[PDB]
Amino acid sequence: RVKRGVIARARHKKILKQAKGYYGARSRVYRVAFQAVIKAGQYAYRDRRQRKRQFRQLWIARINAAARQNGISYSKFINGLKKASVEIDRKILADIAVFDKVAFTALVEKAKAAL
Amino acid sequence: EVTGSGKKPWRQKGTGRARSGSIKSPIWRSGGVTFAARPQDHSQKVNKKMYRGALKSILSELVRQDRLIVVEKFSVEAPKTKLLAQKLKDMALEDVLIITGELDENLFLAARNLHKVDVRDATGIDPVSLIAFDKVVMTADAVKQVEE
RNA sequence: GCCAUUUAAAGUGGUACGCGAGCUGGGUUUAGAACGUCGUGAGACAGUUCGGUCCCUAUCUGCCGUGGGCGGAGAACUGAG
RNA sequence: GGCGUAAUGAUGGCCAGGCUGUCUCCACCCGAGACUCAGUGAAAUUGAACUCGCUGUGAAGAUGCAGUGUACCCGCGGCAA
RNA sequence: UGUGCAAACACGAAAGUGGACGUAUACGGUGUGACGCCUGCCCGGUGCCGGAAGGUUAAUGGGGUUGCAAAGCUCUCGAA
RNA sequence: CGACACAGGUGGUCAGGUAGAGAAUACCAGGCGCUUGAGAGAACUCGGGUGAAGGAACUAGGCAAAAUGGUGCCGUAACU
RNA sequence: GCGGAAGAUGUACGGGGCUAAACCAUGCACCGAAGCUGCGGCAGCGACGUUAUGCGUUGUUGGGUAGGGGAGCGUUCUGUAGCCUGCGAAGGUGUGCUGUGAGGCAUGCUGGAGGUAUCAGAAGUGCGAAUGCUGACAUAAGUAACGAUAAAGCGGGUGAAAAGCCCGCUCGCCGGAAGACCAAGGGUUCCUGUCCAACGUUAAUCGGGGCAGGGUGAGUCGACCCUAAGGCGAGGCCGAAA
RNA sequence: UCAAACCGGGAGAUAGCUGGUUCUCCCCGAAAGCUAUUUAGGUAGCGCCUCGUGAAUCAUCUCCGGGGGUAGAGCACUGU
RNA sequence: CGUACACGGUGGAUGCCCUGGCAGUCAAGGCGAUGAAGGACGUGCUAAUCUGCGAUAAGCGUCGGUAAGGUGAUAUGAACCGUUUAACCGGCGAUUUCCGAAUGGGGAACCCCGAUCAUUAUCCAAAUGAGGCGAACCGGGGGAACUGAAACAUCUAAGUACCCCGAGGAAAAGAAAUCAACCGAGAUUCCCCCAGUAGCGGCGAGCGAACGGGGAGCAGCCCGAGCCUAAUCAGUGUGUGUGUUGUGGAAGCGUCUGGAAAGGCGCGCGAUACAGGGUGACAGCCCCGUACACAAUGCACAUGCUGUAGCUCGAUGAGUAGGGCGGGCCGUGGUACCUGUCUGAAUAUGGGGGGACCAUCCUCCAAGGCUAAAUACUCUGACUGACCGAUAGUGAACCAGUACCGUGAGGGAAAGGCGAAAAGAACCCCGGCGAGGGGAGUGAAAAAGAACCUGAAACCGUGUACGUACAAGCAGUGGGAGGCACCUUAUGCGUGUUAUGGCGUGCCUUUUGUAUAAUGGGUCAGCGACUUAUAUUCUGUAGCAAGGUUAACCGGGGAGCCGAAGGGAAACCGAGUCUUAACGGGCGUUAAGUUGCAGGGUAUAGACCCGAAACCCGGUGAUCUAGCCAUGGGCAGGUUGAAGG
Repeated sequence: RVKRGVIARARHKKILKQAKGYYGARSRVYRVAFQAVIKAGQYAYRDRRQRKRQFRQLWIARINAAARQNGISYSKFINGLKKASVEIDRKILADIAVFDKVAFTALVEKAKAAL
Repeated sequence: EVTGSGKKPWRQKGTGRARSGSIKSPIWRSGGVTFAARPQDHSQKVNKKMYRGALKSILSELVRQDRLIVVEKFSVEAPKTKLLAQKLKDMALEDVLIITGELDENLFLAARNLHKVDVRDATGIDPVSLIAFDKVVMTADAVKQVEE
């Protein structure tokens, strides 16, 4: 009796339409959805965030690569940046001492000094 | 009442059958509700005193200033409807159409057209007609009949 | 397993006791019947015996062979493995 | 019901003569086709992905687990794991 | 093996009916099942049938007890 | 008739049309071509016709196949 | 540490490879968890204050199948207030924005007739997973199949087309039979003319196909009539009666 | 269609038998014993999830006042 | 060939509409041997269906109404009729072939007659009845099972299903040898209550009244005689309240959009008449219709009246009451009712009854009979419905109970809509071609062309964006590099898509464990699975408060129920009560509940859906086949060759 309405036949859509990176099926069909996207929302339910503290392997494992060229490295390279000056955080840093033959030394001579 | 064995040959089990319509059978539209307590359809956790008590409290809502007003019995006589709109205008309560309307004796037809008017008699007036959207208006004989 | 005539030798074990979408069916677990045993009995008895059906135009994959193209083509050759 | 028994019985087992592929092993041919071409044109059958190989492991013989290596595309025919 | 028949035997709730448009050199109910040789030991334990001292075998009526009635208890007498 | 223009099933009469041992093959009369096509000398069956030598050795069983298999004369056992 | 130790299409610790880039006895610094600590955003329970389960502060802070509890939005119709619309709505497609979400909302195209918000009540209310029910559809396949009455062929005619419509010749099949006459049954399917969209497992100017007409004129043919096994109705007799 | 007809009818027969049972999010988060029940893959009073009410001060991870006698040990019934 | 989209198609969902259903309500209610219902078959110039009739065949006649238009649904061609006023609407009359329950007899519609039973009987069928049909309801008889008792033989389902006979529009019952709180009630049914009490029951499960009270409706009378006339009977006249149709009936207004408004916007109006429909798109004030008015018919239930006709006296029904035996049935208990066999009274100076038997009170008197009124269903007519909407709803809004299936009983679909009108594809080209369309035309809001509104998904074709014949697989995410393509969301800000690299074993139940060689699904949409009375026990909210709430039926009631003091077997007491000479103890007590709507749960009852074989009843069938019977037909011929003579 009650005409289905904007529910069902309105559910096949509003879904399937969001997978800009769909697959063969899992987008053309619905029975392939709500099971392919069910993994979505989860699988990494609230984890992308993994990268941070994950791929961050470098930036703290390249800092020595930046150094070990104009003196010591990692060991007493970060144990000097917090000694003098305002002490700059290590984010954009330890990532710039690779894509530019400059600034990387603007931290080595900073360190090794006032040690 | 069960049907027992007989009638038409075919393996079938005990199932609610009312006018060839299934009921009281949990696994069928309008069937037994195993999880009892709430034998009906979605209402609200809720009367003997709220329904009736209100049926009384409402009758008291009339004796309030910012409310309705009692009209003489001659009101039921008015055959036309325009006369009502007038008696409601001069009454300074033409905005009562924005409310509703009632009376006594028989159903006052001559007002069943006026804005918001669910005609009803003082005899059987559930809290409903008593005040459409917490507001109303009645007549003389009506009040007396409602008193009891 | 009785056994016969030969054989210089004429071992053994696994492959879901390899192998029935390859075969054969002769055997066992159907409708008849015969027999013993059990039963009063129908009938019964992983007791026996005579007669008794075992299917499919493989799509994919694998392998055995044969070709078309791709690295511009005809002809003649070489050739790791 | 025991014993035994002419003629007959598409009944069960067995031996001889003659003969025969039934077998030890097997060539082609004939009719109607298969392979290709015009026209006419269904029905069965599929969770997804899918070209693996060598070892190891696993209920100790899985392509799909683990470690490496490797893997050109398509198509025709078969015997079919 | 049963039966001379309004029989045995069988069918139907009943009314009626099959076998009888028959009748025992009949018909119904069964075993064996040909032909040939045949054919020996026991009835202690079923079914059917016949006879049968004694034992077993209801209720009514009858007798005794019980109770100014009645329950109840009990005796006696018993076809096929 | 069988769901269909399904090689299934379905009564009677014509059994002297011509050649032989006959209502058997070939052939007048009569009827019909209404049981999808075209090209190439594979592997690959079902149907089919038998093989040099041996010959059932196959096999549950010679299943299958084959063989004797017209007519006339001679001759013909056990058993009953 | 070793002898006691033979078997399966190419053999090695994950590999390279390492006298330690092994192993054994220890130790230190790092990478490395959604771990621990720090910055911006929670839940449940309990405590304090409170009418409050509203806030503020405080202790514990946050994995989960079966199962328990709770919130939620899509939805229809009928209240009361109050609006939008052919300077165009609902619905549909694509897209932007917002909410933890369930969703709301906007734009463009289209549609082109009505459709909502607040508070309130309501409904047979919101759904991918019964060898589920019904209809439709894809891949599979343009793959499988057409076989004792195995006969057609060479010219010609007609036609816009003719390998199977028609003519001639030649070549064959059947003969108790595909011949002739009939029962049952089927039933006009018979004949003529005009056509073919539909039927004929190809095509067809052909048809037992489609359409329109015509055809089956008996006293002696058959029906009609009667009867056999047998059956029925009426009277007679049985709770009652078909 | 028969170790038992077909159709419809009194069946949406009865089953301690199988399967089935579809929207989002948040919090917490098992067990496999006893008595009785036509009861044992079922409930009720109870061992265990959750919610409301009621009462009231321990409990136990500790300590303190009792009961058991197993491992082990020693050496011990009995029988070697 | 992967994926997205674009244009077109397939398909048909969806949105809207719907001349249909479903449900409720009021009114009304039988037909026929003067041969009906139903069916068969005719009939219109053409008509194949449906409907109407029926051979004066979708028609004839009269009266009344009505009206110019008409000749059914199909708006076609031809053509007719009407003012000698038709069509149409209502009533009535005439006619009404043959067959047909027909019954003379036979018979699958065809041929010849009152057949059969029965009454009266001038016994001549001469005069009459029965023999059929019809939705349910009603009365009198016969009478299960599965099932429940989670076994089952009582019991339960049942006195139901089904069967036999019969009446009416209504039946059955009934005037008390009753009831039995009483110096009382007092015909019988039905509704409510009394009771879920008394009672019954392996007293297990379950089963289950009545008296009375409150209502609806009220009516009492007849069988021997005497006498005389208003009960009754026979007959006559003959209604008030009506049925259908037509008459007295107001009303396009303005602007804008459009082909057209029943649009938007502005204004006004009807209402003892605030249903709905139609008219070119949502008009209560356009048309019909709704309240209303009038005339044609049927019914006329009743009453009036004529002739009959009061009234009076006595009595009152034996194989019955009752008893015994064997059963059925009931709530029926030794104390219901009825059937069958046997036995068998008295008699009102008598007898029966008051739920046990027998003597003593009260009531009432059988063994004869009749009797109005008070509810049912729903074919038919009308109305309504917060019902459904054409895979919805009745199977049927389209030929439907039709297509079609089965020997038969029986079973049983699908198919809606162009629009203002008509269009529904003219003309031209191509081609073998009325079977493949460019083009073009049709259009409104037909993002229209013969199953035509809108018109999605699965899906197909072309085309576009982008990968793509070394390529490893959930096919993401974050970081950093590449290019290409687009700048209707200008801002170092994004998309389509992709090369390469680091990771990554569909979804759903069963199970201790399932990604798993456990089970289910090819995909899609729709469909598809937790309710209607009451009773009991708790919980959340709220009014009021030892008072509270009613039920039938009335805005009135308070019956009755629960609570207020309890406890006990009871008597009985009372601060309870059991135990108890007595005493002493056990348990309970100084004020809150009741009445609904909801939320936990519980019992009686089709109370989890679908899913396997049985059982029982009434019917349909042996053109298959099995056996028998009746009537016909068939068996080239050969071989061997007895008895007998």
